[PDB]
Order: sequence, then C-alpha cells, then structure tokens
Amino acid sequence: IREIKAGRIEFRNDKTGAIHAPVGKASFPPEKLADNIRAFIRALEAHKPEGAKGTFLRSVYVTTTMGPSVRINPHS
RNA sequence: GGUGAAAUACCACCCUGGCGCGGCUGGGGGCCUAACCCUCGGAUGGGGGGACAGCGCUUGGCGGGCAGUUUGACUGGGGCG
Repeated sequence: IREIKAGRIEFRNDKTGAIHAPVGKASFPPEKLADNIRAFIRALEAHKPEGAKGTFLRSVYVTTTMGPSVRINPHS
C-alpha cells in the first residue's frame, strides 16, 4: 500500500485488447512526464506475454482526460 | 445523489454490425481483332472461326487400353482344411 499512495498505478487490459494508465501530471515537468511514459514503456514491454507475433504494442498514445489525442512513439 | 454486473460531462483507445471512398487481387458478360485455325470457290486480296482452340512447359485426375514383378511355409502328395 506504501507504493499505492507514494506512486501507484498498475496495469490490466480490457476486453478487445487495450491498457489504460496515468503516465504523468498535466502541468507537471515535461521531462518528467517523459520519465513516466517510459515507466509504462518498460513495465508494459515486460508484462507483454510470449504469445506474440508481429506488432504487439500496436498503438501507444498520450492523450488527456477531457482534452487532446496524440499518438506517440515510446521508442525514443 | 442515485440505479447496477456496469454510470452517465466531455477527451481517449478497442471491438459486433451496415455503408462512404482509396491500394492489392479473386468470380465473370458482351462484336471486336491485328497473333492463331479453318480459310475462299477459279489469284499473296475477299471470307469463316479468334486470344479460343491449336500448340511449349508445369498442375492435378481418371487410366489394363499398355508395361515390369509379386501373388509364403509347414503339412504320413498339391489345393481346400
């Protein structure tokens, strides 16, 4: 629970095949937001089951609650 | 606040289903017509069929018409047993 309140999130994929999670705060330091986008990049790449074959992380995007929609390239 | 398995703003990504249009390629329907076949009927020009069927290779399938072999041993014979 320590983590739960110091800096928690976690994963889970919904039906058809997607994951949902907070990777930073709005006004938060940009670089930082990058740091978290990555946090997700890693943890995810990890969880990524071995029953893959091709384009696994198909579409990865930074989007906001009630705001913009920006697909992203978490490779760099 | 509530109703529930789920909660409603609005901004996200992802499916079931029907249509917009854009690349690939699958089915196919029409004279032609110049290769091609037959051509013509008395001349290398007319005509008749025509991208077909001829025909090269590769595909799969029939296929005794043919081919080359085979189709056991024991056992008061050999077979049948």
